[PDB]
Amino acid sequence: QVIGHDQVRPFPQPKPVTVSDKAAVKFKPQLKIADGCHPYPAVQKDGSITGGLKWSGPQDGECTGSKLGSQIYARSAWVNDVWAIMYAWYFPKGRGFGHRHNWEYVIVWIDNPKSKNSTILGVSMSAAVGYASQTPPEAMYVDGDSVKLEYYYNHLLGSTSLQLTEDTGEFQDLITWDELSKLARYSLNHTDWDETLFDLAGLKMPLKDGVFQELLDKAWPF
Ligand SMILES: [Mg+2]
Repeated sequence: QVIGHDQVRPFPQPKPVTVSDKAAVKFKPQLKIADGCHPYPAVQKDGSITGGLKWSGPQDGECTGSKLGSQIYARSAWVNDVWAIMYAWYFPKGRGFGHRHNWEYVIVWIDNPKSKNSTILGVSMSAAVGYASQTPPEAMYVDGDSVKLEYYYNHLLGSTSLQLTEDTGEFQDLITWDELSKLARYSLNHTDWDETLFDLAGLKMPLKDGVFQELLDKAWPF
């Protein structure tokens, strides 16, 4: 069930059909890698999951990107009359000393996914302190409908985190929660990504059942 990180095959990004999928594609964020790994696929169609990378401090030529591509994930829901799109990225390891595996996320809060004029009302993310929310995001941080984020090491908090940025970032093929295979969805609901005995690394998969809704309520920026 566990396969090499550099061998996990991403899902292709389908042409979106459902209202939920169309909105998730429309508002796909972009990601600039300032520090650490590029994002990787965590799971493939048959449910096999990535083995990630052991933490081994500074290393040249590890996790710069899979030969098979990359991935970004999204799950969406109505929260207090606002449509929340939570995007998540997986990385094979993460600093802050560090750990195998990593997850980061950005929530794009929009008014109405069904509207041709759907609009970003807010953004929240896995920031170094709190969720670094903006309601709405400043224009300098948004490229069209795409929020610009940076994956970085915050050296004051000692955390691997996301922040908004003016700089252009990279896009990844999007697979939405509803369009995952049953097997892949099971693996993401059920895998423990934290190797510590007492779960101290904060490595819950942010889109999974019983984390997803709770995170949306915690991050609520309005
Ligand atoms: Mg982090």
